[PDB]
Amino acid sequence: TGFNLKVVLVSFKQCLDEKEEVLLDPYIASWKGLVRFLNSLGTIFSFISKDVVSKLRIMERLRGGPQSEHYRSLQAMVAHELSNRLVDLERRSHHPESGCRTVLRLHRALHWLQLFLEGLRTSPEDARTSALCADSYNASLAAYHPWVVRRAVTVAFCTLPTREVFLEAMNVGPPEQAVQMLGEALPFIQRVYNVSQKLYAEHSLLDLP
Ligand SMILES: CCCCCCCCCCCCC/C=C/[C@@H](O)[C@H](COP(=O)(O)O)NC(C)=O
Repeated sequence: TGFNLKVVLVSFKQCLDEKEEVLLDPYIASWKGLVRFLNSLGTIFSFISKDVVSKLRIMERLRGGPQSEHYRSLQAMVAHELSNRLVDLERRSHHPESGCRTVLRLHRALHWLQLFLEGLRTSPEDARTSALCADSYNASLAAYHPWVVRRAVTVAFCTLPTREVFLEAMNVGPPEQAVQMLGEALPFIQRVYNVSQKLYAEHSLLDLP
């Protein structure tokens, strides 16, 4: 029953080393956990997250390929792809699937997840899970999606259960306990997101095609 979300959220701890580099292996591992979380929410969430599975595979290929060492961290990846002109900076052509542009999309998606869970964490007892999901989507990831894609994604929101059931489905006790867990574990995702955001901002990569 439900999903062991705490393990996945806490795994984001492993994504940052002492130098605050975002390590790609744990990043991919944590994201695979998030995909299993999404799968547990139902077929529509599996459907809309196919994009994320595809991008994780792209990153696994790069990390297993000849230049694997250069994808050890997002920092190493950026240095390697920029200096070797392996990133399409203006229009997608010769490197439509660079690690840089690919991780960018994973990162934007991560923001939705963290905003959704944080809204959930602080929600009143009467809040609807569907509204928390839509609101966090439209605040965040929707900005990068064409209106028609937003409509397709939105189909998913009404399939979510009540707040109580959704919280209990995290397998850590009643809603107030699940709330405690999110308070503990969310900071791990937020730190990874912030470090990643600043890295991309620093190199003017936030709008890669
Ligand atoms: C339960 C509430 C929170 C859910 C978190 C959802 C995370 C999964 C990601 C949702 C993906 C949306 C559909 C993909 C759209 C793509 O066109 C887009 C752009 O990638 P592309 O330029 O087409 O390769 N990718 C993203 C992640 O925005």
